[PDB]
Amino acid sequence: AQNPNCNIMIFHPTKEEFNDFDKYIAYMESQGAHRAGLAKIIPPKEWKARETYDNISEILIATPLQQVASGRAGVFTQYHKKKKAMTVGEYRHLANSKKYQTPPHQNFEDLERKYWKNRIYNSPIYGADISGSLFDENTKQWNLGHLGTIQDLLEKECGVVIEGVNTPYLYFGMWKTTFAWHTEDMDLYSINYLHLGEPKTWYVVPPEHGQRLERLARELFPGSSRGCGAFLRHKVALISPTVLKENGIPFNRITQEAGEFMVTFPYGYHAGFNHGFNCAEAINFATPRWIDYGKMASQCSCGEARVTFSMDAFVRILQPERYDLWKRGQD
Ligand SMILES: O=C(O)CNC(=O)C(=O)O
Ligand SMILES: [Mg+2]
Ligand code: NI
Ligand SMILES: [Zn+2]
Repeated sequence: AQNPNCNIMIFHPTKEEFNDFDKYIAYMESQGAHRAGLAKIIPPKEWKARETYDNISEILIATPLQQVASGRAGVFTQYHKKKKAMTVGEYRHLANSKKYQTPPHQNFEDLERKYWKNRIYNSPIYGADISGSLFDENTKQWNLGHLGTIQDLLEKECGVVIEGVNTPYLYFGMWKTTFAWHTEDMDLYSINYLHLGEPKTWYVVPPEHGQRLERLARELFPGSSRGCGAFLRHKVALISPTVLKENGIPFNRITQEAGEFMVTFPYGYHAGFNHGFNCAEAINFATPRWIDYGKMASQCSCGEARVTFSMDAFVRILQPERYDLWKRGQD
């Protein structure tokens, strides 16, 4: 069995190997990459996502989210408070202000220490989930706006045509902006490109150990657990690496830098934080190996998690028994 300790693997494809996305994901998996739940892909040196980032300041962040924490330093939830619209130019200025900027630090490790010590005492503002793309239409390789769709994958594997579309999302981040512990909708893969700015640190639990995280989460967030049988779908819970180590939860960590891709694999729980002003683009995708995860994915039916139009059809075709109750949660 390849990669039995489930370590995060880092890949360095040649420009030739960068041509066929599906084939390269399949190569990574042949080397055991999926066992970690997360892989890093450094693009060939010849490749670029676009020519420059000099003209992005007029993109609108219609609903910036202030991320307010409750709990203790290592075990907390976060809620999102909606703020007034601002442009990317305005957001970058705010990220760089004395109130919100990255503190002085020695190295990534010192910054990580400062994150876990101090995150809960601040409420950073995140421009998340903004439909759109920063890839130039002439970038032909690993263009997250030109991938094969999840609906076409299901049609190719299963023979059923379904409604829905699949488009990318932009994330504009600042120091301490946080992504809570989650897997993707319907336990899909995701791919994330860090277009510009400061790094993003990731933590991940191997898929084969996901249930261990869920059991710890039920213990640490006991009211949430009673309210919903899949409350991690709400994407609000944070658990520090110190707490995971104290509870024997297997995980790994890695820092992504500008110009690098990260791929999350089906049922790979992940969480993390941004180091400073940055912009990432991400999208879900599927492969034939996903189908069996999709069929078994937990769902939120308390109604909090409220998800895309396109997820309907996945639940309807792959999880027909769940379908009824789940759409009651959606309506
Ligand atoms: O970048 C972020 O805030 C969150 N991204 C993801 O969880 C992902 O790409 O799967
Ligand atoms: Mg612009
Ligand atoms: Ni994710
Ligand atoms: Zn729920």
